[PDB]
Amino acid sequence: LLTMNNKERASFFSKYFENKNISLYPYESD
Amino acid sequence: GGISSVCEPLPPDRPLWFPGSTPPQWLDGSLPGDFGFDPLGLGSDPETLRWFAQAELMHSRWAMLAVAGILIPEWLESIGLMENFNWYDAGSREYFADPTTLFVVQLALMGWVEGRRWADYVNPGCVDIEPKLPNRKNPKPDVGYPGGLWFDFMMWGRGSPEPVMVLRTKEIKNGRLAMLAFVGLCFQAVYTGEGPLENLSRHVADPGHCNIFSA
Ligand code: CLA
Ligand code: CLA
Ligand code: CLA
Ligand SMILES: CC1=C[C@H](O)CC(C)(C)[C@H]1/C=C/C(C)=C/C=C/C(C)=C/C=C/C=C(C)/C=C/C=C(C)/C=C/C1=C(C)C[C@H](O)CC1(C)C
Ligand SMILES: CC1=C[C@H](O)CC(C)(C)[C@H]1/C=C/C(C)=C/C=C/C(C)=C/C=C/C=C(C)/C=C/C=C(C)/C=C/C1=C(C)C[C@H](O)CC1(C)C
Repeated sequence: LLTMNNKERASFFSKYFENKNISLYPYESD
Repeated sequence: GGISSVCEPLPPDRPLWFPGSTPPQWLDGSLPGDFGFDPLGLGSDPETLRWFAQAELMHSRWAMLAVAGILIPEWLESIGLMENFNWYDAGSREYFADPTTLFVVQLALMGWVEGRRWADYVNPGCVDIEPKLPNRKNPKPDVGYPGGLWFDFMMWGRGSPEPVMVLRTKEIKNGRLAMLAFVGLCFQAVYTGEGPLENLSRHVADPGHCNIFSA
């Protein structure tokens, strides 16, 4: 319905945080 | 637990050059090859001690290179893979250029890098040669022990197989041995009038004779 209530025509059926991310970049070898 | 890249000073009960004696107060075991040997007290001033440590390191490396370049070609000539090698007469040979112009070119080229090393000693980190790659972090090297891509392409320092202090004392000890060796070769070439390995051969046979006391 795209948060545009007016599109409610189906009206029925047919019958995640906490991971945390850091900035990682590849770098040259030894 | 991991690899420690800092030099560990020797304990105050380390072996000394003269066991039973008191080591000097300015030699606390923080330098490579520290055996408490300073009869004249030349390392009393810490700044002069650092300069003398760098000078000893430089003399060590040049002496090891010198003795290698004397012995290995001499060992090849005795084997027979060098036709007319003689380290005493090597300076008076005929090359593609005169010794004077070669000396001037060598002076310029070597005074570039010796002077870059001088600037590093005076100002550590002022000259950096190891590349500054976008996310690689370059560890800060000790003065007189540089080396990333070029001088330490093996990563044998910085705590790898033997701790940095152990390898530094090994280097310093081999260097002192090489300085003594080179001075011995310089005196033998003008005293015995022969080569190093030949002198070793005549000393190993009948060592009671063929010595300093028989020319
Ligand atoms: C660093 C070790 C070293 C070694 C292994 C040698 C080895 C040799 N030398 Mg040389 N020599 C050296 C340093 C050394 N020299 C030094 C520092 C000098 C003078 C500044 C000389 C000057 C010299 C002369 C004038 C003669 C030799 C000759 C010889 C032979 C011994 C016989 C002798 O009379 O000389 C002993 C001479 C001395 C002046 C003693 C110097 C000893 C230094 C101070 C310390 C070395 C001790 C230390 C424990 C080394 C470890 C031994 C081993 C594990 C390497 C032998 C082949 C002789 C030769 O070959 O004749 C046929 C000879 O005529 N040498
Ligand atoms: C190239 C010069 C050289 C220099 C600058 C040094 C410098 C140093 N030494 Mg090393 N050392 C050398 C060669 C050198 N060494 C050699 C050849 C040996 C074996 C004999 C040793 C064995 C040694 C030991 C056993 C110890 C040191 C230690 C020290 C440190 C304190 C002492 C001092 O203040 O030195 C100041 C030195 C100089 C300014 C040189 C002065 C020399 C006079 C002016 C003349 C040279 C004498 C004569 C010509 C010798 C000829 C050869 C001989 C066989 C006849 C300092 C980093 C101590 C340490 O703590 O290690 C870091 C210590 O325990 N050294
Ligand atoms: C004689 C023994 C010796 C020893 C034990 C040391 C020890 C030390 N050095 Mg010193 N060094 C020496 C001689 C020595 N050095 C010489 C002659 C020079 C003048 C060129 C230097 C100048 C120097 C620099 C500029 C640097 C060091 C660094 C270091 C560390 C590296 C580990 C090591 O070198 O490998 C121990 C094992 C060896 C030395 C074996 C000997 C090598 C054989 C003879 C030949 C090499 C084989 C082959 C021909 C090379 C590969 C071929 C390839 C180019 C195609 C360690 C603390 C690094 C540092 O301190 O950073 C933390 C640093 O970057 N050293
Ligand atoms: C007494 C005292 C006192 C106080 O207290 C303390 C102390 C200071 C510790 C003590 C001790 C001292 C001492 C003993 C010292 C010594 C030194 C030396 C020996 C050096 C050498 C050193 C040495 C060195 C560098 C060397 C160098 C060399 C060279 C470059 C060479 C070159 C060459 C070659 C190869 C070959 C060719 O064909 C020729 C030429 C070209 C010629
Ligand atoms: C005198 C006489 C007399 C009679 O006649 C006879 C007789 C007895 C034989 C004699 C004696 C002798 C002697 C004892 C000698 C000694 C010597 C030495 C010690 C050397 C070293 C020597 C030594 C040497 C070269 C060394 C070198 C080294 C090098 C380059 C290094 C390199 C490197 C580095 C840094 C780092 C990285 O990461 C790795 C690499 C890249 C690897």
